[PDB]
Amino acid sequence: AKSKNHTAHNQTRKAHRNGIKKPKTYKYPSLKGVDPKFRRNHKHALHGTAKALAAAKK
Amino acid sequence: GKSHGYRSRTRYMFQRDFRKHGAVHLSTYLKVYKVGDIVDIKANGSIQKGMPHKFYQGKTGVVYNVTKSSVGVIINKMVGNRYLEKRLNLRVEHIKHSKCRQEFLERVKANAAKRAEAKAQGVAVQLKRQPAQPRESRIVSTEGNVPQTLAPVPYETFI
Amino acid sequence: VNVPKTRKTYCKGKTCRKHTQHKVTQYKAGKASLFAQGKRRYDRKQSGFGGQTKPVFHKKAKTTKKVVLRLECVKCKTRAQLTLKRCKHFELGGEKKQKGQALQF
Amino acid sequence: ARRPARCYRYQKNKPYPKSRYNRAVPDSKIRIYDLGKKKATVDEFPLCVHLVSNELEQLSSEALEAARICANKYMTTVSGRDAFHLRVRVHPFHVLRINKMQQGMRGAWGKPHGLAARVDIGQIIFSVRTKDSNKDVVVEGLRRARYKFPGQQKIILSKKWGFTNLDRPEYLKKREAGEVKDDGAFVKFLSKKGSLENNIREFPEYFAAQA
RNA sequence: GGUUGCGGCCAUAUCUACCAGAAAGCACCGUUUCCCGUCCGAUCAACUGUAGUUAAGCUGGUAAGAGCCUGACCGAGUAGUGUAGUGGGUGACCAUACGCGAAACUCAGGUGCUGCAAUCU
RNA sequence: GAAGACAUUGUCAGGUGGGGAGUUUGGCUGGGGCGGCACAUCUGUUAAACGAUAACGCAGAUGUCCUAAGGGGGGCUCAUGGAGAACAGAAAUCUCCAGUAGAACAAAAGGGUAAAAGCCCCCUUGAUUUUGAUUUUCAGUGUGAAUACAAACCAUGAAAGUGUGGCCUAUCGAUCCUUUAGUCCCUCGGAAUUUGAGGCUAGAGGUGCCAGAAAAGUUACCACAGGGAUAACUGGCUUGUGGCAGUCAAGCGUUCAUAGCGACAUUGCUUUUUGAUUCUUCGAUGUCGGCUCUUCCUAUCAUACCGAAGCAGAAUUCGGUAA
RNA sequence: GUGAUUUCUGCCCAGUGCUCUGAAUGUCAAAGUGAAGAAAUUCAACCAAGCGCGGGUAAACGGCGGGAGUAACUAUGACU
RNA sequence: GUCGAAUUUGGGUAUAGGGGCGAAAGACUAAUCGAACCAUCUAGUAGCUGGUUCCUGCCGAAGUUUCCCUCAGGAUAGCAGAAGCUCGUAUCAGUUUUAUGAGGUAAAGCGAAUGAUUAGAGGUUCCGGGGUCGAAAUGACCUUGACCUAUUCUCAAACUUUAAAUAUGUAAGAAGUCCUUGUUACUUAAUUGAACGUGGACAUUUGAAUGAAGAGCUUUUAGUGGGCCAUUUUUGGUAAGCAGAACUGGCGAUGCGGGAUGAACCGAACGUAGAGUUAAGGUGCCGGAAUACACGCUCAUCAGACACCACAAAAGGUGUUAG
RNA sequence: CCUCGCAAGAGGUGCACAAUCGACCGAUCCUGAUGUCUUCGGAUGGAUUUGAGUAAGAGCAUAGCUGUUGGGACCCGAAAG
Ligand SMILES: [Mg+2]
Ligand SMILES: [Mg+2]
Ligand SMILES: [Mg+2]
Ligand SMILES: [Mg+2]
Ligand SMILES: [Mg+2]
Ligand SMILES: [Mg+2]
Ligand SMILES: [Mg+2]
Ligand SMILES: [Mg+2]
Ligand SMILES: [Mg+2]
Ligand SMILES: [Mg+2]
Ligand SMILES: [Mg+2]
Ligand SMILES: [Mg+2]
Ligand SMILES: [Mg+2]
Ligand SMILES: [Mg+2]
Ligand SMILES: [Mg+2]
Ligand SMILES: [Mg+2]
Ligand SMILES: [Mg+2]
Ligand SMILES: [Mg+2]
Ligand SMILES: [Mg+2]
Ligand SMILES: [Mg+2]
Ligand SMILES: [Mg+2]
Ligand SMILES: [Mg+2]
Ligand SMILES: [Mg+2]
Ligand SMILES: [Mg+2]
Ligand SMILES: [Mg+2]
Ligand SMILES: [Mg+2]
Ligand SMILES: [Mg+2]
Ligand SMILES: [Mg+2]
Ligand SMILES: [Mg+2]
Ligand SMILES: [Mg+2]
Ligand SMILES: [Mg+2]
Ligand SMILES: [Mg+2]
Ligand SMILES: [Mg+2]
Ligand SMILES: [Mg+2]
Ligand SMILES: [Mg+2]
Ligand SMILES: [Mg+2]
Ligand SMILES: [Mg+2]
Ligand SMILES: [Mg+2]
Ligand SMILES: [Mg+2]
Ligand SMILES: [Mg+2]
Ligand SMILES: [Mg+2]
Ligand SMILES: [Mg+2]
Ligand SMILES: [Mg+2]
Ligand SMILES: [Mg+2]
Ligand SMILES: [Mg+2]
Ligand SMILES: [Mg+2]
Ligand SMILES: [Mg+2]
Ligand SMILES: [Mg+2]
Ligand SMILES: [Mg+2]
Ligand SMILES: [Mg+2]
Ligand SMILES: [Mg+2]
Ligand SMILES: [Mg+2]
Ligand SMILES: [Mg+2]
Ligand SMILES: [Mg+2]
Ligand SMILES: [Mg+2]
Ligand SMILES: [Mg+2]
Ligand SMILES: [Mg+2]
Ligand SMILES: [Mg+2]
Ligand SMILES: [Mg+2]
Ligand SMILES: [Mg+2]
Ligand SMILES: [Mg+2]
Ligand SMILES: [Mg+2]
Ligand SMILES: [Mg+2]
Ligand SMILES: [Mg+2]
Ligand SMILES: [Mg+2]
Ligand SMILES: [Mg+2]
Ligand SMILES: [Mg+2]
Ligand SMILES: [Mg+2]
Ligand SMILES: [Mg+2]
Ligand SMILES: [Mg+2]
Ligand SMILES: [Mg+2]
Ligand SMILES: [Mg+2]
Ligand SMILES: [Mg+2]
Ligand SMILES: [Mg+2]
Ligand SMILES: [Mg+2]
Ligand SMILES: [Mg+2]
Ligand SMILES: [Mg+2]
Ligand SMILES: [Mg+2]
Ligand SMILES: [Mg+2]
Ligand SMILES: [Mg+2]
Ligand SMILES: [Mg+2]
Ligand SMILES: [Mg+2]
Ligand SMILES: [Mg+2]
Ligand SMILES: [Mg+2]
Ligand SMILES: [Mg+2]
Ligand SMILES: [Mg+2]
Ligand SMILES: [Mg+2]
Ligand SMILES: [Mg+2]
Ligand SMILES: [Mg+2]
Ligand SMILES: [Mg+2]
Ligand SMILES: [Mg+2]
Ligand SMILES: [Mg+2]
Ligand SMILES: [Mg+2]
Ligand SMILES: [Mg+2]
Ligand SMILES: [Mg+2]
Ligand SMILES: [Mg+2]
Ligand SMILES: [Mg+2]
Ligand SMILES: [Zn+2]
Repeated sequence: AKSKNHTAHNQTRKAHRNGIKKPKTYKYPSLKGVDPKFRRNHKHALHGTAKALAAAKK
Repeated sequence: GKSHGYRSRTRYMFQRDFRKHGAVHLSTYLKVYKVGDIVDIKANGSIQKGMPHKFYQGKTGVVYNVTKSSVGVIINKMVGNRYLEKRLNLRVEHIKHSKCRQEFLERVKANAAKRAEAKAQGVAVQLKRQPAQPRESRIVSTEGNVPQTLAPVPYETFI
Repeated sequence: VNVPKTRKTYCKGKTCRKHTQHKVTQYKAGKASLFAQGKRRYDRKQSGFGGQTKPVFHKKAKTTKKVVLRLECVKCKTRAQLTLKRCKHFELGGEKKQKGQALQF
Repeated sequence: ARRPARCYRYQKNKPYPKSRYNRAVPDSKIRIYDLGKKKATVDEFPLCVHLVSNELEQLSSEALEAARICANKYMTTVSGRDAFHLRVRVHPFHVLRINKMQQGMRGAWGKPHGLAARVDIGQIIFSVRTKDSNKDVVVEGLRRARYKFPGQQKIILSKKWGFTNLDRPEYLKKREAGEVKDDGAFVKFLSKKGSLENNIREFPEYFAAQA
């Protein structure tokens, strides 16, 4: 009892009903995958300028 | 049975550009990349380490990170009916700076010029791009140029 | 394959935590011991009637095994494990690969 | 046991050469592509007549050789074995398979069977060079090899000198000048490019601009 | 402009054959006590700048040169191709309609450009 | 009378036990079976110049091999060919010239590589430790393999550097259980000590039907649920095969291509051959052959009338109108 | 098991069965024994039948070869 | 068939269901036998077959992905409904343009590499072999091969320098651009840089086209997981109304006009109706609509008559037509 | 929503939600101060680790449609045991 092996028929009709939705942009993307050495120091750099702008309201 | 390995089908895709083999010239490593640059991906068969998978051949992305020998790139690869975010770790040999934005960067500092140099003159700008318009009317002269009348030629053979 | 009987590698033994020299030997087995909870629970299931109460493996595919070196820090005593790729012939003796020689007799 | 040539007539498959991947293929029934006086000089035989294919089809080697006979046979026994150069212009490089024959259609990839030449529209099959006085003998020569082939082919008077690349007046202009020197069955031509030194060594009878 | 050190592009820089090269430089070149390396001071290492040389390298020029580079309504709007028809043909195939369009070929022009530092009739 | 602490009987333990019980006795597949593996994978092609892409498509490969064939540094240049040197010959060792790689890099193939990625040598163990991210396969699970960092500890090199196995693309494995390594840590619940046991982290023992049951046959004495998703009979498409018919005309026919024939080729027709297919029928269309009887086809065996003949006659052969 | 009578029932015990006044130092259970240990336990020796070793057995199950050459034509092959 | 015995036969009696009885057929054991009959466990299980009961309204599929002792079934994603929710000129796109990438198919190429292939011509041998001269020769002369040189005919799915068309990645601004000069443990020879910032300058011709019955987001659940057809690309097969892929469009799920007839072709997609105009196709009569107009062609003792489509070929004609 | 402005606009505050960088608790790993029945004690500051967590609570209960699992389980159906 053989039967059809495979086809992509009808598959891009289905994809296009609800979709091919564009990639979803964001300001401020994640640091996921970013160099720890960079990111460790960056954690302190920001904490530094955050502490700055606090003593800028006193 | 079928064979689906990582570099399958990539015969000519990773080939070397005729009479371009050998070392990569030294500029490739002097180029400098920062987070946010758009890079084009073309894999170099000579450098087997840090090689992009063949799917990302001919693909443009944005560097998200920078390491000793490498830049990370993010690519929107679309699977099913959506896009997912792939981030790639590439040796610099596989990556060149993209010209895709240079006509935009040229046009920004150009549109800034004719903006100032107009407003300070009293406006009248028009800096949006327009498509090719149909051409205007014109008068073609017959001077030294009379129409040369052509006709269809008959059937010949000559072999 | 052929590997040395000594290894200079990283020892994590906390009084060393540096590269030391390891005596290299091949890990083997170790004895059954009823009173391992598994044998104890299995021994009970097996008493009485009902026959074999657990699967007994037959369809054997692998013709090899993965060799496990027992590395031993000669200083701090702590032993580490390392597992080689699948191989059909393994000696940790000697008689290194040799140069340019000529096939004998 | 030769399947009727109807079965391979058209070009249904990608070219299947004898190759490292093929290896088992038989030998072409047509092994000789140059008949008659093929040592002859280029000046000897100005008149060229081609057998030209009007179809996109396939010609078996067995039909090639069989036509090569019929054409070269008619020509030798009427104008004489030295009166013409018949050049078969089409080489059967492409292998026809067959599924010989117990299961029926499982695993049906065939084994080499015969060979064929893959032929274009307007592609030349036979080419013949003689002297103009032999024309009507040549033409009836090919006209009978026609009957040996599937599919319409038309005979055509060449505008060219023999097997050269030049029309008869343009060959004459070049030959009465210095530029043409004999070879083999073919000729060579004086090039205005390259080292002047042995450009003059060869073709001594140029560099007058006279006879 | 020359040359050198370090280069970028990586044949318009390569190849073959000849001819020419002032000054400086580079080089070839001399020695084997020393550090160092060889079967061999050829390579490599050290010492001399003394005792020699433009022969070679190197630089440049020549050639209806090989190659390579660039261009052109040269070929060719050709081959191929996206789109169309209740178009032609027994078929194989083909013509037309709205677009895109090569490669070879042929012909002409060309034969490294150039960054940093030092030096030189 | 006999027998005698032996037999016997009871409980465990070993042997034996198709006499009997229970169960099982892969998949894909141009039906199923035999076979093959298209069942887990790799190269090239099919694949229609991103990606993807099927058949028991095509040419091959994988269950390994390596303490170096791994890592670093230095030096060197390969296949071949030319011209030379006692024995020396086609092939021995020595030298010079040319040499874009025509070599080699375990293995299939395809990439890649020349002061190297190849050859020779020198020093070594980074084939190590920790735990995340990423790419292919993808569900964006797992496994395999791979990438780029971080934190160690090291190797090598004057150094910049490089090195987390083998130039790149294949070379492999859940839960339960056992076993080992690890900290010297948690638990055995009335309280301790000590054996023992149980946890935690990381490996090994294997599932190749490779996301991973523990599994022999026979049935013509057979059974049930189904299937026209599927074989055997009619019929359908196909026409390789079979059968019948042409075209060219090299030859045959004393001479003479075609009276009668006909090679090499080549174009077709037919569906009383056989195949290929699997569309209809598996809640059933009664198999072979004969008997009997009807009717139809024509590719005419006979009978009617003709044209050919290598037709003297006789006989025969080829052909036409003809069922 | 074979199947009246008559006549005759050949060779084979390697296999699978069956079977034996057999051998002996191979293996082998529970108990019992010994050793270590605080004890649980661990290790050891000893050991029934059986298996193994050996002998019998086909009117038990059953089996009962392959290649060369070779005789005054050829053929054939008693012979090798 | 047999009929004086292994004869027939009544009654009584024994043997009971993994049991009996069997001169042996799996026979017989109450029309029941390869395990009797009765009740109960029992409404046994069933990935299988059949059926599943009112109307209207709106939306509206799938036969594909991955894993499964998976292949007539499941899980998983997809397609579908529903409920909505946060916002709103906003942001959105099966489209174009412009800028910038990627690719090795088609064609092409072979006097470019690799691999195949026809033909000669001219060279080179102390040297592949043959032959004359010869004592031989690293001898000369014919010679046939191999090679080299410039040519020549022809080819490639698993060859290639070049190299399309279609298809494909990215960009076209307020999440932008420029100035000033803070933070850090990262990094620099270095306040060097890197990253994130404070403060300042320029509005919608604010940075191409077209469209936008808006955009964004969350949860849950159905059915499906046999597909089939057409143009083009395309693999296996002589082929097939055959088998297997690619992109789109269909059929399935869909009537309506046309192709007489017909799932898939052409046209066109459906609320109930009126008038008009059309499509594809037609207008002698069947049959709505010109036996219309115009120029030619064709006469068939089996003429011909409209796509898909219901077939015809080589080869011939002193039939006729035009070249 | 508030302030200014006739309006267009501009500034102020910004819950829900979304994106991003941090902080808090446990686990893992590192650090190991003051002290101590010299082995107890584990402050403090850290880390590409990690949790179904914290960061001015959102639950509990009744009921309905749809969906899930077990049940004779939508209805009728084996051969068997
Ligand atoms: Mg099936
Ligand atoms: Mg099918
Ligand atoms: Mg299916
Ligand atoms: Mg493959
Ligand atoms: Mg796959
Ligand atoms: Mg590697
Ligand atoms: Mg233990
Ligand atoms: Mg233990
Ligand atoms: Mg220890
Ligand atoms: Mg390893
Ligand atoms: Mg095969
Ligand atoms: Mg013909
Ligand atoms: Mg000088
Ligand atoms: Mg000179
Ligand atoms: Mg120099
Ligand atoms: Mg030139
Ligand atoms: Mg057509
Ligand atoms: Mg065309
Ligand atoms: Mg007793
Ligand atoms: Mg038994
Ligand atoms: Mg049984
Ligand atoms: Mg099966
Ligand atoms: Mg099988
Ligand atoms: Mg595997
Ligand atoms: Mg492809
Ligand atoms: Mg592709
Ligand atoms: Mg096969
Ligand atoms: Mg050599
Ligand atoms: Mg797969
Ligand atoms: Mg793999
Ligand atoms: Mg290596
Ligand atoms: Mg332990
Ligand atoms: Mg207790
Ligand atoms: Mg303890
Ligand atoms: Mg303990
Ligand atoms: Mg295991
Ligand atoms: Mg499986
Ligand atoms: Mg599986
Ligand atoms: Mg059974
Ligand atoms: Mg029976
Ligand atoms: Mg069927
Ligand atoms: Mg036929
Ligand atoms: Mg036939
Ligand atoms: Mg005659
Ligand atoms: Mg004759
Ligand atoms: Mg004759
Ligand atoms: Mg049936
Ligand atoms: Mg029926
Ligand atoms: Mg019936
Ligand atoms: Mg009937
Ligand atoms: Mg006669
Ligand atoms: Mg009997
Ligand atoms: Mg008896
Ligand atoms: Mg006997
Ligand atoms: Mg005997
Ligand atoms: Mg016996
Ligand atoms: Mg015995
Ligand atoms: Mg015992
Ligand atoms: Mg026997
Ligand atoms: Mg019973
Ligand atoms: Mg029973
Ligand atoms: Mg009983
Ligand atoms: Mg009854
Ligand atoms: Mg009865
Ligand atoms: Mg029920
Ligand atoms: Mg029931
Ligand atoms: Mg099923
Ligand atoms: Mg609708
Ligand atoms: Mg399974
Ligand atoms: Mg069904
Ligand atoms: Mg390709
Ligand atoms: Mg190609
Ligand atoms: Mg091509
Ligand atoms: Mg080309
Ligand atoms: Mg070639
Ligand atoms: Mg060649
Ligand atoms: Mg000779
Ligand atoms: Mg686009
Ligand atoms: Mg609009
Ligand atoms: Mg709106
Ligand atoms: Mg679902
Ligand atoms: Mg589902
Ligand atoms: Mg399925
Ligand atoms: Mg269509
Ligand atoms: Mg259906
Ligand atoms: Mg539909
Ligand atoms: Mg419709
Ligand atoms: Mg019709
Ligand atoms: Mg219709
Ligand atoms: Mg259409
Ligand atoms: Mg009628
Ligand atoms: Mg009418
Ligand atoms: Mg017509
Ligand atoms: Mg037509
Ligand atoms: Mg005519
Ligand atoms: Mg029952
Ligand atoms: Mg049962
Ligand atoms: Zn230690």
